[PDB]
Amino acid sequence: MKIFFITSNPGKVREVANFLGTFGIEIVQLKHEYPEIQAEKLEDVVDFGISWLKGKVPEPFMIEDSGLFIESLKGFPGVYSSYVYRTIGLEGILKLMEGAEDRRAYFKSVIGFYIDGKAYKFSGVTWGRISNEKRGTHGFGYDPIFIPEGSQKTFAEMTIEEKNALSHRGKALKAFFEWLKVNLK
Amino acid sequence: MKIFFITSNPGKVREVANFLGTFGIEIVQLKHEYPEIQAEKLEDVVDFGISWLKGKVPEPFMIEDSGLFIESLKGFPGVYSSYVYRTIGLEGILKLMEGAEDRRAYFKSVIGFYIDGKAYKFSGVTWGRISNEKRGTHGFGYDPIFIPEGSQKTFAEMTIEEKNALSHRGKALKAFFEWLKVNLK
Ligand SMILES: O=P(O)(O)OP(=O)(O)OP(=O)(O)OC[C@H]1O[C@@H](n2cnc3c(O)ncnc32)[C@H](O)[C@@H]1O
Ligand SMILES: O=P(O)(O)OP(=O)(O)OP(=O)(O)OC[C@H]1O[C@@H](n2cnc3c(O)ncnc32)[C@H](O)[C@@H]1O
Ligand code: NA
Ligand code: NA
Ligand code: NA
Ligand code: NA
Ligand code: NA
Ligand code: NA
Repeated sequence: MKIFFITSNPGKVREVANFLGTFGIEIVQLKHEYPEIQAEKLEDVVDFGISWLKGKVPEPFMIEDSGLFIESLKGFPGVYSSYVYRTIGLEGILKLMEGAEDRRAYFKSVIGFYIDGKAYKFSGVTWGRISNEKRGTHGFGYDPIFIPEGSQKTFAEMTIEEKNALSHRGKALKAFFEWLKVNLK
Repeated sequence: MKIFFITSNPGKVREVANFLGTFGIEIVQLKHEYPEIQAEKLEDVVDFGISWLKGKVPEPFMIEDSGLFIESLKGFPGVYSSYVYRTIGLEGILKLMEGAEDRRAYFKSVIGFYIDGKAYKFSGVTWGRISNEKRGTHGFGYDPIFIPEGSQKTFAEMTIEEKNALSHRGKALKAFFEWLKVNLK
């Protein structure tokens, strides 16, 4: 089937297309700006986005909201991961984490899917830790400073395939695909 | 006249009431949660808030959205000043500004007012610099680390009256009051 991915993030598109493409699903990116509310939960941002987008973009469509939540920073940047990335950057995160030994954090991805007048959500979480310095040139955003649990390499040191197998987005996609198999045969 | 101030911030209420009270205006705080969109401009957050609140709260009513925009941090925390304050706090800002000599920044306040089916906005901006350490116990939020231009004391070292005479909120209120004088006699 064909799904329109409403996003401005090219990295997210590659990861989604790579994952679902292997199952014959066609992903077409569509950069259509939509309202993102300030909220504590990525789920709420997605709900609002879908409600606003319905009737304005082709169907079926999907959107995604994700963030990096750092323990020693009380969850920051979280829902505002994008804004923080564009302002203080990875250097800012590292500066804030200077000297800290508890570098635990988690990435969370929430995918929203809309089809036949109904909305559905899928999520995935991957805990890890913030590295001491930037490492790797693959991926995007915070990938250079995030090491998923059970791995020595940062997301930036992995191929798209390796990242999808361990990331928050990969887990959300797995849940999404399992739902498609039993519902949208 | 009586105005309902839709906010959860007690500091903002004291400052607004103190300012407008001197002109016989009654301010009644009403904690009614309303959607705040993610945006680049405080003005957009206010527009959305008013559009959602109309018909849900008594009239006339006002809301306010403000933030601290730090130059060396590319405007951060800005529109997300509240979230940042609750997570990394003043310590986070100081840590990020460690060693920096260009500590310029500005506070901006945008007040939205709704009456007789129409919305109106008023704003004020006050440039200053981030101090090297926390100073003062008056005010709220970032007051302990913000020194308005032309002053040696941080907002936290001033009385409500002294702060209103120099702050972004005080300027927005001045514009708001001047508008009331010529329109809502
Ligand atoms: O909202 P769209 O249009 O989909 O694209 P976006 O870049 O704005 O994506 P979000 O608003 O949902 O949150 C984006 C931030 O989260 C971070 N992020 C999300 N997933 C990531 C991943 O897999 N690897 C590294 N960083 C990621 C990234 O640094 C971004 O600045
Ligand atoms: O939105 P309401 O319900 O009115 O209350 P709020 O606290 O959430 O206010 P905002 O969302 O508009 O942005 C709040 C942040 O901006 C900062 N701030 C705003 N005005 C300030 C002032 O005059 N002095 C110090 N900090 C201020 C403060 O630290 C807050 O965390
Ligand atoms: Na998003
Ligand atoms: Na977002
Ligand atoms: Na976004
Ligand atoms: Na506000
Ligand atoms: Na706000
Ligand atoms: Na707010």
